[PDB]
Amino acid sequence: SHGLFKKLGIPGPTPLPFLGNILSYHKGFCMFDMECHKKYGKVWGFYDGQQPVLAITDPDMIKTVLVKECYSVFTNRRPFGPVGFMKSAISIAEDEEWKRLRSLLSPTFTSGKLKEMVPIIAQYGDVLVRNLRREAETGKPVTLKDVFGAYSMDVITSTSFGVNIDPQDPFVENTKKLLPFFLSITVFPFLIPILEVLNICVFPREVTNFLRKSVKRMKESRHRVDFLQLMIDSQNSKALSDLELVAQSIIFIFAGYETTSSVLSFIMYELATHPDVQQKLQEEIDAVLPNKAPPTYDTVLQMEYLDMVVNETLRLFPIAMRLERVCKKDVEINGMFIPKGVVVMIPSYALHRDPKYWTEPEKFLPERFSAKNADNIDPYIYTPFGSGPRNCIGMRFALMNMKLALIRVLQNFSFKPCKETQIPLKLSLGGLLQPEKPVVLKVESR
Amino acid sequence: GTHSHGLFKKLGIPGPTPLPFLGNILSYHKGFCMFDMECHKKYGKVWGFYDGQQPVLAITDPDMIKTVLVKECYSVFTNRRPFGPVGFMKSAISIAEDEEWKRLRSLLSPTFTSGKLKEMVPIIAQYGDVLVRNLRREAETGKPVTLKDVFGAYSMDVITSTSFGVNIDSLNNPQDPFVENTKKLLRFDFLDPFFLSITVFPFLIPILEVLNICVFPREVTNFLRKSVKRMKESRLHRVDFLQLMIDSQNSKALSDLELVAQSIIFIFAGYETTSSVLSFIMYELATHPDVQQKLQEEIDAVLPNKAPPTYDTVLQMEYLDMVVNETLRLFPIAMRLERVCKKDVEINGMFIPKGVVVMIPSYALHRDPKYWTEPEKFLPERFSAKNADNIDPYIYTPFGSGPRNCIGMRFALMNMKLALIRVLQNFSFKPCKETQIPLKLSLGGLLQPEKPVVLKVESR
Ligand code: HEM
Ligand code: HEM
Ligand SMILES: O=C(N[C@H](CS[C@H](Cc1ccccc1)C(=O)NCCCc1cccnc1)Cc1ccccc1)c1cccnc1
Ligand SMILES: O=C(N[C@H](CS[C@H](Cc1ccccc1)C(=O)NCCCc1cccnc1)Cc1ccccc1)c1cccnc1
Repeated sequence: SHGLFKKLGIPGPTPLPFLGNILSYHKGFCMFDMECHKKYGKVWGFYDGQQPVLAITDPDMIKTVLVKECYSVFTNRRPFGPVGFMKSAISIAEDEEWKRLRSLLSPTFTSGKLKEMVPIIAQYGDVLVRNLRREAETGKPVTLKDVFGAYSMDVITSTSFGVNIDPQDPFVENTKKLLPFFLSITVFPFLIPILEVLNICVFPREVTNFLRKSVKRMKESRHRVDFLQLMIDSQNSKALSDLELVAQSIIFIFAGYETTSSVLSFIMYELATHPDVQQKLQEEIDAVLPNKAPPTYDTVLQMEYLDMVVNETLRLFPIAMRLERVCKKDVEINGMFIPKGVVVMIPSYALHRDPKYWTEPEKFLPERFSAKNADNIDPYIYTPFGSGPRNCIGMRFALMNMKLALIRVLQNFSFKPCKETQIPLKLSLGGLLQPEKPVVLKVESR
Repeated sequence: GTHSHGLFKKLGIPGPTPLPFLGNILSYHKGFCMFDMECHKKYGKVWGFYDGQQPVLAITDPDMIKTVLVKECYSVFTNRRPFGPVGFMKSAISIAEDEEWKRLRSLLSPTFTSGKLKEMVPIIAQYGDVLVRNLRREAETGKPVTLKDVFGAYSMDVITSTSFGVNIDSLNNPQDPFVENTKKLLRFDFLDPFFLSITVFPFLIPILEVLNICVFPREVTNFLRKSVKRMKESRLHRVDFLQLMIDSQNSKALSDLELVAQSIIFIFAGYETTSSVLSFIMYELATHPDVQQKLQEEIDAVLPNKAPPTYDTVLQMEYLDMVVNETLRLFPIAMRLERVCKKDVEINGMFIPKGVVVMIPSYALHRDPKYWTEPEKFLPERFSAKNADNIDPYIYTPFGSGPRNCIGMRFALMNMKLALIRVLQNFSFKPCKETQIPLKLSLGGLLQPEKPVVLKVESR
């Protein structure tokens, strides 16, 4: 089965029997996608076990997969198992169960629902400053992902459920240990039904239990029309069950906690290593919001440099790393035959650092996204939230929540490196995009 | 154990209680046919069972059958039950799915047009003479005759010459390798725990596929795989089954491995199906001497002085069409028709979930007492033009129905009728006591007799 790309005439690294090219993952997905981008060119292919993966870098071809032929050919991502009751999650669902869930959860982040969350988020922005003030008045490096993670958890648990959870919170402790042996499912695709029909999962049964019974506890009502109320009103009318309702809550809680804090930690590292960017960003926040005025919905979208700082960080650190779609039937997009079953992959990390696009890609330059220069970026090359009908459904919520946190913090504190601050920042050579050592920074009050 | 074993309980559809893991496969000890017969009597028009964990919905309503086979073929009921491990034979037209089958069906449909079929009558007429002489040596002696052997040799010669233009069996050669390999090409026996465990535990399929394990034996596939490669003799044609695939190959297209996959399907179907039905027909003609005489009287009336059969005289013989149809009613060699419900639908007021296998019990419907008077009896008068109006084409489906019916139906009807004519022109058939009367069907997988059909041959 390892002679597919040889048949189609698509280049790529030579696969080993059974393993394929997974031995090249010792450096991580990022370095493997970048080495293959320079060694082979615009299009290459490799094998995750027996699964052929076609990597495309042409923006016209990326648009065809993500946007044009989404509902027809490239609808679902790579099959992930063994899951179990998590097969009904919107990020894992396929075809019609996804389309019905995509439509059900889309009204969660409209321009009106997002504008309702500003006063709710404004409460936790003050606790974020007070907790940073205690570690700033006393000389002590601050683990940013811990203090940012506690803020991100309270935001998503209130904007989606209205419940207040307020250092050893069992939600943060259980949500974080969804973080080895996946080397086997990449090589054993036939062992998925062995664990599926037998009811075996990858997620530990306790991180699911704590959340499965917490949603059944927050569901006690007795609102505000939030992420939980949208799923209850349709439940009281195919339809959603008490198990699928829990499956969506785990996705929103994990995405609101882990993705928000990790990007915020990456932003503060770039601001500390570039004091000229942090100082210039602080001057814009003070101008739009004088006297430390509370940030509102409209004042956030007004700040251009704040949007340029977030965009450049998401360019350097795209937490998704890759974009993937499963070719459901034989197609010939942009004059290139793609058989059914091939996983079409877009190397987002490798494309965000392509020298043939970004001048000095390893450099942190927020001026790439200025309105003078944001005309020279391709929306299918810079894809930190994906694209098409199956992009990030919470892109607008994530961008607003992180900017509200960056405003409230940069109004009161400046961030400097420490002795133990890992400069330059080393990315985790493992699976997900994270720093090797935790991000520690000195917090000086203003 | 269960997982799905509550589906038909949820839908209110009756059926036998399934055992954990096994489902209802324990009830297959009597075969497909006797199990479908008892279920149709016990549970009525619609019932469901479980081939392991696979829910199977059996339908008997002609309108609902028409919706599955004809109306909703391209949109819902396109593919058959997934059969594995097949390996490279996945590209076979009878096994292909979705667009691949759609491209193959259109590619192979011009094989059996009325023009192409009429061109085959002179070719078949040659082997009809060898069939008589081979039957004559055994006729001059009171020695019994195993009809599956002599009809299988005739069928193998017709399928190799009309599809590839190659003569392999030169008057026999009774040790011909094409017949020896096609014989053991596939043997679905419930006894063999292989096909048993495949149904009970289907997650073993991707294991055997990557293990290069195939339900078709290696030595049999190799013999046919290299024979087709040998069967390519161009430059040297005549536009047959092989030429239609060669011409489209020299223009996606069909690879030298898919071209072999279709040949194996046509070779087996032309050898096994034609010879089996011919043996079933001759058994009924011997056990009913009144039908055999009336058939011989019509053949002599249309073809006097043993005139050679032509494409038009075959379609003229009405009683010959009645005998072939009544035998196909009693012995539908497929037994069942199956389609996989690719998405949730509600046909004729009945919800069918995605993944359920909708099955049409052709054997049970052909013997349904609420349609056929004396269904177990061999009465060709059911198909007379006086009575053929009272026959629902969705109850009597020996070749299936819809876009994915038997693509070689008209070829099989012509090839068998061309054989019955030339045989009955020169011989009459009688039982032998060693002939199993009544004919017991094989309680195993496929529709076959227990003891082979043997008959006495008398010349005229
Ligand atoms: C900086 C923050 C975030 C980034 C960079 C990010 C990025 C992404 C990307 C690249 C995808 C896949 C897009 C594609 O395949 O085309 C995705 C999917 C998704 N994201 Fe996010 N995300 C972020 C935060 C969030 C948050 C806060 C939520 C809250 C609910 C969320 C919910 C989802 C969901 C549900 C999906 C799957 C949607 C679907 O498959 O239909 N994400 N995200
Ligand atoms: C008395 C002889 C035969 C009978 C009763 C018979 C019966 C059937 C039946 C019931 C089906 C399934 C129809 C359905 O599922 O709706 C079928 C399919 C098929 N038959 Fe036959 N058959 C016979 C001979 C032949 C011959 C001689 C060929 C030569 C090529 C052939 C080739 C096929 C093929 C290729 C299919 C699959 C059709 C598809 O998937 O499109 N059969 N047959
Ligand atoms: O990485 C694979 N699949 C991916 C994993 S699904 C994954 C399952 C899961 C993991 C951890 C905690 C809770 C649930 C999942 O729901 N995450 C989306 C939820 C959070 C998020 C993150 C980033 C952006 N927005 C949202 C599919 C995917 C969907 C959307 C964005 C990124 C990735 C993979 C790799 C090799 C072989 N097979 C599968
Ligand atoms: O019987 C199963 N599948 C069958 C598909 S495979 C089966 C595999 C095979 C066997 C022998 C030689 C070569 C290939 C196959 O190609 N035969 C059809 C080819 C010859 C034929 C027979 C009768 C009428 N015309 C044509 C269903 C079927 C389709 C079309 C016609 C007849 C039957 C089955 C049973 C249990 C579980 N799963 C599947």
